[PDB]
Amino acid sequence: SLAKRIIAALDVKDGRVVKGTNFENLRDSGDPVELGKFYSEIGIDELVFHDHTASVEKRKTMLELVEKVAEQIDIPFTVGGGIHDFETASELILRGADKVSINTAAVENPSLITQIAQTFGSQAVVVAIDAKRVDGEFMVFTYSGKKNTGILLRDWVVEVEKRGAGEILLTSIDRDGTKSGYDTEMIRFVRPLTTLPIIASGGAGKMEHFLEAFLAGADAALAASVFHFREIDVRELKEYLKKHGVNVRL
Repeated sequence: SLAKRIIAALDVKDGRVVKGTNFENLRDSGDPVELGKFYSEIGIDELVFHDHTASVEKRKTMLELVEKVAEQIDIPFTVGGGIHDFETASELILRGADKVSINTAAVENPSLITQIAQTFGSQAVVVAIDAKRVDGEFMVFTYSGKKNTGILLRDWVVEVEKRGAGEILLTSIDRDGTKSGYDTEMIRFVRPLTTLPIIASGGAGKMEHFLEAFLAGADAALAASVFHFREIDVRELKEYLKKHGVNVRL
């Protein structure tokens, strides 16, 4: 079967992991570089950094983060959060990020997808799509889930691939922040609309949820606090998935 990836997402602010971790073994349990290096060592396939830093120091903070990370880890990583134009994306890729995540900026300027892909290849462009049900239809939301765009998920997925995106990071606002499981209905809805890899995001709670997400058609599964507060062990997760027929790297 098709190759699947386990992705750890690290929400960061001022070079600090937001709300820390339970990892006692680390010298600093809130250091995103050490946490990221540890995750790569215990079998995480890729990292996603999402920065929430204040606008004045954001650019410097994200560039310093990226440089420190690229130095310490040998697995691919994505950086995102408030990337609004090409020069911001370019700086981050050149400083060490393999991929950039764009969302609000992509919705408001779809050609930003094409602009980044044109210089760094489609594989450097992750379009994050935050979606939820509104009157029985999947709608795209921008500004950290605050704005209903009125654009159907069906339409945006197709457009995103057309513009030259390499991957879709699909977050279900309906499941994000809960531990009730991935939005497998949403993943199944998106799967036949695109040839791109789909990263399942939002709702991870136990190892079985990852199996369900991969059966739904996801090419990767992303989670944060379940890994950070050690509710799921990464090595146990991969062993479990491999046992039940998922093609994960051990």
